[PDB]
Amino acid sequence: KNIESLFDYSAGQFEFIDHLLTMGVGVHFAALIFFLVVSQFVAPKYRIATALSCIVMVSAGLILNSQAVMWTDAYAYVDGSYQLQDLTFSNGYRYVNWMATIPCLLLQLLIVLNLKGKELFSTATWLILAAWGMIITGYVGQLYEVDDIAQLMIWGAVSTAFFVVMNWIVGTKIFKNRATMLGGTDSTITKVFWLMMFAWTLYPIAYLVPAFMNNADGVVLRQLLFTIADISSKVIYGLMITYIAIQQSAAAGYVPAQQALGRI
Ligand SMILES: *C/C=C(C)/C=C/C=C(C)/C=C/C1=C(C)CCCC1(C)C
Ligand SMILES: CCCCCCCC/C=C\CCCCCCCC(=O)O
Ligand SMILES: [Cl-]
Ligand SMILES: [Cl-]
Repeated sequence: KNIESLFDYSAGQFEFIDHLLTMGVGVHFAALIFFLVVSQFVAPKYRIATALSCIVMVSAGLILNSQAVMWTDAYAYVDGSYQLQDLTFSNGYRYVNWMATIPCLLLQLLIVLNLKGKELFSTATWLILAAWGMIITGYVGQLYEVDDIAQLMIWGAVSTAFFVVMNWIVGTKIFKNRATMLGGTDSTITKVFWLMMFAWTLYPIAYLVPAFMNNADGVVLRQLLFTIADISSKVIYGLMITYIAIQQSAAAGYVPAQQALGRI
């Protein structure tokens, strides 16, 4: 049902996708160790924001690892090209993983925005419901990326509606609570919003690849887009969230945070 299954791949195409996925694994688990060691410099009220980055790193790292092994399982070099064997490859499992990772990315944002109690629970709930609507409708849509391009587009339209509403909630919370943030992170959190807008929008572009580039090179392009997007939306994002957590911790008088920023 996926366009990946339609084509044979040259040695170059096959190996590049393998390297993209493998590199993705290394980047996330490398970042995992960074987030782990810096967590001790975060104040208790923000420390879960940094923990969520660890959780996202392993989750994304495992799905990338799984995709890489699925890639090598499904294809073998036969008569001059990599051809599909018995096992299959699908991006569908990425969608399932987003059901967990996207709420995590949203939650660590709400935390450094200094949301608490009732407002935190209610905002998270609406955000997660919007994200799940986006992901599920998108998942259904990509089931038709070979059989029914029209259906892919309509489901994508519905998914985009959830996407836009989700982004509106995020933007509204960011620009409203910006004033509550310490140590100059009121400026930093604004760049985080724009980072999210840019990075998350790469995913629907990858989703539409079967519509404007239905060939083996399009398959390479989609994996390349995912790689750029994953690194930007999880790793660079996580690094900025953690920076914001540490900076606000120091400004609130957390001594290990103050000492940490003092060494650098
Ligand atoms: C770490 C993974 C992330 C941040 C994934 C984000 C995914 C999206 C923003 C996906 C959005 C989609 C649309 C807006 C339309 C097409 C269907 C989706 C699900 C690909
Ligand atoms: C934050 C950005 C992260 C970027 C991660 C991607 C790094 C490698 C990117 C690709 C370089 C271009 C490789 C050339 C493609 C060759 C085409 C092919 O052989 O299939
Ligand atoms: Cl605290
Ligand atoms: Cl993920």
